[PDB]
Amino acid sequence: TLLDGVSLIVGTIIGAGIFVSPKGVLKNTGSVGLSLVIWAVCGVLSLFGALCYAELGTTIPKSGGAYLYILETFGPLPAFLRGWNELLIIRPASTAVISLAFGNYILEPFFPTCEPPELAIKLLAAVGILLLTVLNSLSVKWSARVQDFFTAAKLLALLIIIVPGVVQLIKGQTQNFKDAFEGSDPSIGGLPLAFYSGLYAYVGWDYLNFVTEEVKNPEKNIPLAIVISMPIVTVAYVLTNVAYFTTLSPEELLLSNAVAVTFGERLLGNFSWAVPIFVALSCFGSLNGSLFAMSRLFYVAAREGHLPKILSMIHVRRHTPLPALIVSGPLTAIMLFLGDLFSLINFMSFGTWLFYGLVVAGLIYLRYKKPDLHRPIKVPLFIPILFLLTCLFLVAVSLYSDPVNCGIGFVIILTGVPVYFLFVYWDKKPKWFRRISEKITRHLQLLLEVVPEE
Amino acid sequence: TGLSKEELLKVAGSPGWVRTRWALLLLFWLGWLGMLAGAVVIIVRAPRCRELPAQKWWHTGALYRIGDLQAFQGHGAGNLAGLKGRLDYLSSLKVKGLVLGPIHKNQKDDVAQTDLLQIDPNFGSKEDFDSLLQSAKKKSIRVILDLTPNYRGENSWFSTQVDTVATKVKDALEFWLQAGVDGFQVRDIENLKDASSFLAEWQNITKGFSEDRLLIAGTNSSDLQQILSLLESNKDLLLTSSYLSDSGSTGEHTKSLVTQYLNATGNRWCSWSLSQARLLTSFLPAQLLRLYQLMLFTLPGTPVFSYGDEIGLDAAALPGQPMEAPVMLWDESSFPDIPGAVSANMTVKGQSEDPGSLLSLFRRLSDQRSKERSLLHGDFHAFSAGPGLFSYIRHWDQNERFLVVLNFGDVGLSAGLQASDLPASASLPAKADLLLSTQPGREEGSPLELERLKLEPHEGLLLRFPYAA
Repeated sequence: TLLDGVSLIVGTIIGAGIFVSPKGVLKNTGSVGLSLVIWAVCGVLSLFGALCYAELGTTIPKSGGAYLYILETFGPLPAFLRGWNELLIIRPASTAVISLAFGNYILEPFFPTCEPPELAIKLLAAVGILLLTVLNSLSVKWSARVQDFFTAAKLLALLIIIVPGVVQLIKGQTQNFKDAFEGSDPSIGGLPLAFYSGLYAYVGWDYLNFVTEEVKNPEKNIPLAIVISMPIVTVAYVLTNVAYFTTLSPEELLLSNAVAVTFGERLLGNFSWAVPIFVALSCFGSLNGSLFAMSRLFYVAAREGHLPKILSMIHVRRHTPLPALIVSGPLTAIMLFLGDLFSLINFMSFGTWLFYGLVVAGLIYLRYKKPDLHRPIKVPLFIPILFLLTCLFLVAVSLYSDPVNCGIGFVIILTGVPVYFLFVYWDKKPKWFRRISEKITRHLQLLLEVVPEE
Repeated sequence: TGLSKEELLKVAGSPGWVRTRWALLLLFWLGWLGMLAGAVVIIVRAPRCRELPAQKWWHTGALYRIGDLQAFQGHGAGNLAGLKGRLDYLSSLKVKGLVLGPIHKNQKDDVAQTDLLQIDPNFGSKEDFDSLLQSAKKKSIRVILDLTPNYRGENSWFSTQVDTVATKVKDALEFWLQAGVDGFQVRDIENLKDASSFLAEWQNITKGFSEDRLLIAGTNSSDLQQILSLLESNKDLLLTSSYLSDSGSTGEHTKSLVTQYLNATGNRWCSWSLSQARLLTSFLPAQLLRLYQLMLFTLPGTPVFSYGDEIGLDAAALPGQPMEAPVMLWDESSFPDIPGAVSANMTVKGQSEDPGSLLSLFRRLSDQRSKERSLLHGDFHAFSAGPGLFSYIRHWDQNERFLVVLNFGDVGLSAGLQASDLPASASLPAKADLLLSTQPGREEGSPLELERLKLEPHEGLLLRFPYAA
């Protein structure tokens, strides 16, 4: 089921910043062909990451350890350095950016003369998130069907941009906009968020690699699925860019808005129907995905024994991990409050580069000392090494680019560590604390209507 | 313990938490709904950005006039291939289009022989011009044909009967439609049997052909009110006029001249040219010329020049060619009539090298207008300023603000900017991002403090601001 695995990662993960990253690489570069190639490079890096994740899966299949395997190589403490921090950082930042992108899309058809100010973009986005946690709290299988509805519309959301782009391609707009170009930069300029941003659009696959390891197929063939799927993504990126340079002009892409709407404005007839809520539906699918990712990981932390089981668990009425969803609410709300999409991206930028850096660092180390990683595909350490090298250099430059949010993000990452000590390795938890924690959680469960993580 | 036992919770399971939770739930989605309502009313209460008021061809970009093919090409051959090469030059200029000179069989003061339709073969065949027009379209160039039926002769309107050719105009509208020409330049009106009716007529005929096809109402008259009456009959055309040459070399006068133009124009389609169709480079010298280039371009309207204007082609000052039959010395190489007495600064090549040249000044200027939606369309508010200081607050027809400050003549003037004459909609920031300036040493790109702005000899200042309204 390798091609199944491919659809499970390309029909799922993709376009988180598809209407963000255009200007996210254009305003961050100047070429502009090389900024499209950024999207290509982003894909290449995700290839490398995924291949490394596959190697890790075969190296240590043990616990299921989507990253717990690197803990098995680095120890337990790094869990919060890694996972908890992703929960702090990436999950809700991406949730926020996506839902804010949603809000942006939603404003603009009713404001189609200029990019609208902070309005429903944040308020509605929050409302939407809360709605989605309600939908998720409704017996998960329903939210899954709702996500299926998202997902089909999502894989129309791509097409409502790309296919019109193809029409323009057929017209020959590529030649009309052939003045976009590529070159070379001896000084090696650019800006890391741009370099992030394609990866931002397609990230999460990273862990779905372990899902494909788990999925009924030879583990030796999941690299093949990986190799197949990555160029599909870069093709989609190119096709997306085609639409952006054959329907839209380079200048229109600099209008700082949900270019889906601007794109729609360039289409004939009732273009609101040409570029409909599929964008919103796309967002919602990915938003629920991140909400479930968070709630799932909250469950996992409880299973690790680091987190109180009350923050999962049903909620018999629906049989869903509402407490976990409840935690994810505020977690995303504050990221929505932050708003600024690229600073939200800065936080994600570190997190990814550094965390995936840990994955490949482990495999590099192990190959040098304590090898037998059980490579499912005949690839060298230059896959994890070159990946690592891009990613850390991007860390350094991005730090320089925005040492405020970059500094903060890094600090948050560091403060995964002492938190781990609070959750595990703490000096002494008070008895009365335990007593009231039981009393309080009892009351909370009495409110909830419940079955605890068994 | 961080969790209570299920069976313990079933001991237990009182309404005090069960119904309470239900109440809390009601409150939960109630609050959610309140938030939802907030999200709705905040966009209901939110204003909407100005719905971007814009015309095509009118009040936009720029156009340049072609008469003789040889002249235009700095030729020589005077062929259509040379013109086609110059179409790429045009695109480097970022000009919207051009006015094809009187290609049709113009006569030596003969209204009967004149073909406004049929092409004079001593420019080429229709098919040659069709491929020309096609390549122009491929290069995003709009072409307008100057229908002066007696171009070959003395009086462009024969100094006699014009109804014969009036019919031929109509017929030519179709002949040249078939060729592919979206408009026709019209000259001196003073010699026409109520051209205002003819232009209303023909323009509407051309309107039938396309919204679109634009005739150009040029005149050698300076009577703004006659010009107005021409506009009363026909708003729809592009105007050029000696009225605008009334500017002379006086700055505040010209400022009011502009105001007057706009007053008569009202809210009609705007256009700018100091002359009907004369090299403005032959009319006035670099000092003021380069300032007028910028100025006119930066006035509400479609600025229209003649070819040679962007190269500083003062044919009146160039042995080998008269103002009346100039040669566009755009090349090194294009000087047979004045061999070696003209530098590369006349040519586009040395002018490309020279960032302050009319060529490069214009190119930069047009580069900016292609992006500046406000330069394209907005209210260039009459900002008053000291003697020789032109100034305007460009109110983008949405939300972005610009300031024109033009130091007319070679005088070391101070800012001299009356900020106090502005309405709230004009209000204006002090950080004048310098877009363009005609004495190139000035910090282009810098947020020039207006209240500490020093002006220099022949110094235009196209400035950029956020929309402090």
